[PDB]
Amino acid sequence: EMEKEFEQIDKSGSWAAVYQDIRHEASDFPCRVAKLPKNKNRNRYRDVSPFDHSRIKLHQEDNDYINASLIKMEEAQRSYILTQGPLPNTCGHFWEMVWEQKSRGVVMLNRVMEKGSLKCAQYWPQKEEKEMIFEDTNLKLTLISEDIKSYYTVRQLELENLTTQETREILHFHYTTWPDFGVPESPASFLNFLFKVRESGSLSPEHGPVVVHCSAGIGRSGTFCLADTCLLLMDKRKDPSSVDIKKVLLEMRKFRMGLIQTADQLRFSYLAVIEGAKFIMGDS
Ligand SMILES: [Mg+2]
Repeated sequence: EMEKEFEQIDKSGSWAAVYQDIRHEASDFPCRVAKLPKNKNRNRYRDVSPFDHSRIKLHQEDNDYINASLIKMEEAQRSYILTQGPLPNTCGHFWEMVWEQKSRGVVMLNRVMEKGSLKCAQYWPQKEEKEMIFEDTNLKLTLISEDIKSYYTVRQLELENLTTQETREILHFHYTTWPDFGVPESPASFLNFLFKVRESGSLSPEHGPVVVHCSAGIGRSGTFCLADTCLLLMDKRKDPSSVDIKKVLLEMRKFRMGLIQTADQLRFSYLAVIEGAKFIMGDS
């Protein structure tokens, strides 16, 4: 059982030790496309790269590279794209990926400025009347509406493929209160955020995989996917205490390196899942 395991690690203060076992056992696959010199400026961080086997490919012919990985959770029937926060020069690639992969939601878990540095380009419009045009990928993006809440903001966006003149509606879920340092004191607002994403239909299989990102696409982004998949497996399985968070994390790390960047984040993910188990083991 998982609450038990949490108690044992916390009383022992051995989160750092558990976290290292995961690092040592984590997969390593080649990242050759990402390290090509032609792609050095498509990567925000030199030590965070997509494996070649799970990388998302753009349908461009000159350069198909974007720092983005497809995570396929086959038992849970969930797929996610994890990516870095766009760079000033990759905003057009980012929306091209969203278009090509038929995604319906974008989950953003960082602020554009954190700790006094820029963690992400401003890649969506801020006013209805000032749309954005990505000339390189021939896409137009318009803010349709914006619902600001205390812990998160939901935006409706219209993405128009200027070449074909087709349009789709994208939902942008922006969690705005992740603290600059550490992790949230309680998982309550995180879980409420996660269930709003679920309720929107963005995680469902009639759509392309949801795009999740922070700054590197591995820390907070990993916490989000890990919690969603764990909670889904608890629904599906005959034995809900047969779900091992550590096993699930290692399976996801076959698809992108480094998911969950700190022992604090690991602790927090346990907390989110354990608390979330209450509201899906039958609390209407
Ligand atoms: Mg206005």
